[PDB]
Amino acid sequence: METNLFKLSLDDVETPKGSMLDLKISQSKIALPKNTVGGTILRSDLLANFLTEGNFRASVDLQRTHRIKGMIKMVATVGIPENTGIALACAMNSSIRGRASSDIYTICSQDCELWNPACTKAMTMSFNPNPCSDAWSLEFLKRTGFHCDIICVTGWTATPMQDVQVTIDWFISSQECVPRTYCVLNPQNPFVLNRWMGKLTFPQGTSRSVKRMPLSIGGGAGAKSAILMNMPNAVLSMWRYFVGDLVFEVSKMTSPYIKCTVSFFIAFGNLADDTINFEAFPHKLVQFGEIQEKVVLKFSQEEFLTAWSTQVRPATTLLADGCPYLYAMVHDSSVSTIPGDFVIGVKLTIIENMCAYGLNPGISGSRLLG
Amino acid sequence: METNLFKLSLDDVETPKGSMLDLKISQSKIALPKNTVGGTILRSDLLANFLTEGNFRASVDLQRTHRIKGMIKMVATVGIPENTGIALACAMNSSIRGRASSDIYTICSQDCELWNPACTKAMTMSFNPNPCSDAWSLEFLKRTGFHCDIICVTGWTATPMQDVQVTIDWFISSQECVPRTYCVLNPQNPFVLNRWMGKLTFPQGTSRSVKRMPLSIGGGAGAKSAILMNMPNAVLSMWRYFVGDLVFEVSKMTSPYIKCTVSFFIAFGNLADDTINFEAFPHKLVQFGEIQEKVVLKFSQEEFLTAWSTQVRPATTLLADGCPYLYAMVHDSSVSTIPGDFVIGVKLTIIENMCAYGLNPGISGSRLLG
Amino acid sequence: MPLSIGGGAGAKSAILMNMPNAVLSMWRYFVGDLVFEVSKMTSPYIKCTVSFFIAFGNLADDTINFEAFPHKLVQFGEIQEKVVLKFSQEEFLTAWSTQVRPATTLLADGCPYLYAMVHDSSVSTIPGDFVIGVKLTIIENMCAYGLNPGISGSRLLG
Amino acid sequence: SISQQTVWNQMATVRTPLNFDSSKQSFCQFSVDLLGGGISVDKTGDWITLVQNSPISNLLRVAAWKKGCLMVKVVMSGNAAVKRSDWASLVQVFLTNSNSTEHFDACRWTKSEPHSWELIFPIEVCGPNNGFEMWSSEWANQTSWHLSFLVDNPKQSTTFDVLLGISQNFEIAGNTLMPAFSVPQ
Amino acid sequence: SISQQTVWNQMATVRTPLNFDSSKQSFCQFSVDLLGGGISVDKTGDWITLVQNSPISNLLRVAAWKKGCLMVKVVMSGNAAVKRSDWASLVQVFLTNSNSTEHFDACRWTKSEPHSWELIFPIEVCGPNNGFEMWSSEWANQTSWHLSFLVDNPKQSTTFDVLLGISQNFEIAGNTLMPAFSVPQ
RNA sequence: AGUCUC
RNA sequence: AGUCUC
Repeated sequence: METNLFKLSLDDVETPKGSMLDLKISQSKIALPKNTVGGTILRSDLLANFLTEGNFRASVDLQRTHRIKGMIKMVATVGIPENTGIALACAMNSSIRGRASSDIYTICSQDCELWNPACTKAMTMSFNPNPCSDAWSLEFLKRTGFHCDIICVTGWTATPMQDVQVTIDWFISSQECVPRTYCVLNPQNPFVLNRWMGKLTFPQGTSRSVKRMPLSIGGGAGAKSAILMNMPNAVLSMWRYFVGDLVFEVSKMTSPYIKCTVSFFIAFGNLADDTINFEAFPHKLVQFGEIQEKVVLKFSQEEFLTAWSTQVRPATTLLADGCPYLYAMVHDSSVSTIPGDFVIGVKLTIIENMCAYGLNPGISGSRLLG
Repeated sequence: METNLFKLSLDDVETPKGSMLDLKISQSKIALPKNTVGGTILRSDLLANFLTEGNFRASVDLQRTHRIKGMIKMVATVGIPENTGIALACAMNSSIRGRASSDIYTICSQDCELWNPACTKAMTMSFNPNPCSDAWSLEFLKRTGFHCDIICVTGWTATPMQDVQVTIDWFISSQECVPRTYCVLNPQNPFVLNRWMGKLTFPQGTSRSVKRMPLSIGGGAGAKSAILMNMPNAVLSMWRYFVGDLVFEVSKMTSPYIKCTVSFFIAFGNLADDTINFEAFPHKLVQFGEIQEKVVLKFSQEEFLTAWSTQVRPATTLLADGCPYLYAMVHDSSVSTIPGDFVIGVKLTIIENMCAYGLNPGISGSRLLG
Repeated sequence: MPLSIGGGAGAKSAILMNMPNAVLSMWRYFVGDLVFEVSKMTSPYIKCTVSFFIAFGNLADDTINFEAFPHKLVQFGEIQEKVVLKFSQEEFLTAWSTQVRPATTLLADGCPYLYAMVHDSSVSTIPGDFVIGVKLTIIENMCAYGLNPGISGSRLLG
Repeated sequence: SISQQTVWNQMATVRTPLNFDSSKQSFCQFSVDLLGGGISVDKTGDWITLVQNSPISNLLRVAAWKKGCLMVKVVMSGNAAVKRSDWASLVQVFLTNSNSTEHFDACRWTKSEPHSWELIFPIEVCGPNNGFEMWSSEWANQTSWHLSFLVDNPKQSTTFDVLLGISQNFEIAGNTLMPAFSVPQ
Repeated sequence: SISQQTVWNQMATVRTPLNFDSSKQSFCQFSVDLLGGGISVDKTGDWITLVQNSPISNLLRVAAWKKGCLMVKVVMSGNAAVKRSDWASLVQVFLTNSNSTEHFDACRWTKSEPHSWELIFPIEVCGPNNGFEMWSSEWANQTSWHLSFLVDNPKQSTTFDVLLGISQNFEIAGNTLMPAFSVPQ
């Protein structure tokens, strides 16, 4: 008749498991005012605080399990009509110190997603909060300072009738965590850089609007008498010269109603904007479909004869810069029936088959991004 | 890039599943004062209210799942030394109306467990809250009035130093629910009766203390100008005559320190207490080990020549009663070094190979139990 | 009971020390399957169900769902006096400090603790507290990182 | 495997307070937090400290989890005007994983060479995560590596430069959000 | 195999007596018992000695049987007020397995650098048990390792810090019951 | 790479 | 029967 308490399975150390409904841990509702402008921080908080809103099916498991092996998965949701647009970014970083920067450049190197609700009305992202290993836990998230920033990279192209709200559902994923570490003097292939190259704006009209993005990407991003910096960009700055197959991810951060054909190519800083045969160089023409917002450009390393400086003195002129540039210009014209510039964001995602030479003593400061 | 919300597994209708830790839904702490007396109600409430204390791993599943197929399992816990004792009962009933009775007789017919913490320090019980089917739910429990009574059947044999507390852990079991219905004019075999026969007390000394329990168990249990009644006893009362293999469950509701050898046998009401050869009838001698508290007696139907009345006129005398009785008397003596009577509780559990004749018009009232 | 067991046991303006504990104090961080041996040091007549689990220092005593963490319930038979608890290293996400500054508060302690509490009640018919002794016997599949410069002093044991 | 000979990175430059008043006390103290990137000083006068935004200096401040070896070089450039025969100064160097006074020292040195001297030694980062350590995290009560100096007669032993060299096995993971690093001049 | 670069443990700090009277005698002496954990001093004045309760210091005092190598580092931090040209002090260091005057020296050094100097050397424990040795046990007339100093002009060569580093092969066995170690401040 | 989509 | 125990 007596139950043997010891035989009871009360000390089950297993990780959470089940359907998405069963693994839902929290839900956050981020406010998006109709007058939001871009650069605006929608919400910047400890990740532990986002994962702790609401008592869903796996909420007490999240709080009472010492090791979780599944990744954290979030499903963001919000739709807006095609005659408007806005670019939101949801970024994850291991820690934070002081009044850290919230610039898209500083925040997007670890695990970050940038989307345009006019094109993507439901967005999913999964990540490992502990890059050194294959498991995490809520205590670890709290005492470690794991951070989450949801910012608006580009404001509304046309303001909505009323205020908007983005809803984020948080889940423990079925996919296991996998580490991502950087051996400084021994980069892997591909080298995950995730460096923001700038926000390019092409105003409506027949103008060429030549854009020049330097590939001497070491030393961080320039700021007013300061430099912004993220970890992967910091490691690339340790090397003196580099080369590789560069992969860029181009995003349409403006309404589907503003059309424009952009032309990308590699060339040197000293060419005049009106160089007639820019398009005699190997180039690629980009046009976005109504609902398409992301395009991936890949520049083979045969567009580069030699490795170039990782860092160049910030005051160096377009005429004296001996390192290649990624050019972007309007092929035809930027046209629309509603007001607004055509705006795209460029992010250097990974460098494949990279090759680096020497160690860098360092140069003080760095040029401002777009 | 766009996630398809429809493909997400957010509408999983499956029943809760997992380890005991994962299926824990609540925890109740019942207070047991050192001066408790027996007949005392420790806690009488809606089951839904017991299952809703505390936010454990399956607590929000309990509240957000429309059909649960596992039984409800509870693990009660509390230990007391051998030189004391108390008998607790935890009873479950489908519903309640008004200021219902809390007598051990009225409450123990559905799913009820009676234990003595001096013998059993951890007790488990599993049950189906919905006897008509194989699933239940929290809403069903609330709107249906499913009830739970935790009473003290016998007070402390020796009072503890301080107040006590019984802790009950509630879980959703892995065992599936199974129905238990009664077809009134077509009993199953065995017939589950669960009728309390009385609480027998044998005071210390060399006295025989003959106890007579009538087997004409129809019509409920007597009360002051009233009758107590439970469903299974109510169905047996529909029949006029009956017979069967009777199975009794005898519990030691007093401290392990009060020893006594009880003798059980079947005989008629008219025998004098001092009948020398009571033990010339087929009988069984019961003695409990220190830590033993339950014994099961089974009286074959060959101890009965004929079926007997299901109900007898309450005022009928021992001399005029023509139906058999279950006798219980002291074989040797009730002895101890601490004060207190030796007390046992008898419960007619099931009737096997029963055989009933005719329908009963009914007799008004009924005799008082022990 | 803090698991940052390096540095000996505290005493009045002093530390007590034994050899094996002294060697574990040489390392900076550690983890492992911990094995505890629990002894009933009081009369068989004082009954009590104790509940053991791993959690952090900052939880309030009245946290209702302490038992939503993986735990183990201990009850002793009359004549039983020893029980062995084994905490798998999957109750630990990471290695923790071998030694923590003695004045560190429950709120600021980032290392795990071995909790023990009454599941039901401590009852008896004779006077006396229910008393148990806990001894960390062996550490299996241990894993240690770095060398420890040392921290002065240490917290008092129970 | 990227590598190049003799290329360290500048990390900090601490200049002793010009208005140090010998009469109040004879020594002064400052401490450099090697992994967190900060410099701490006395209230003994107006210190002139500086953390260079070199590649290694920027990397350490922004790398959330660290692991592996780093090489440290300290160069003391003193007061050339003091005649060698009048040199009466010495500096005590300490390596501790914390600024708390309750942590013992991992290592200790005392340098007193006239006019100038240098000190080179390696340090290694070992943490609880997976051998990885997060700067002073409360998590497993993690720590850092601090290089503290007690300068006796700050008017002779006046300047200190700290350079760092990264090793082939240094490995990091994760990013720490930091405010903009201020560029001088 | 646990290991980390540049992490020693503090073992002792001996400060020369402030009231040393040059006129009585010119030098003073103290001795550190490396394996037993004690410090011995002169009656030459009021010495300020201290044995830190660091991990290695606690281990050695409590490990009954020892075997293997240990690394020793001595750092002398002197009187910075003396001009380098007036330095007139030297200290003789001796390694003996016993304090008895009848035991010859295992090694000997003499350091006289102005203001400060350091000395690093390994010692190894070899015993009769199974290569294991018990501190000064009468058993096979076992012994220890003592580091003795003869400080000439205690007012210049004033302070001594002794640090110890444990090696990969250091191995111990058994426990020695010791009274509580006193925590300072 | 990862994430995502399919 | 069930529940429980094993």
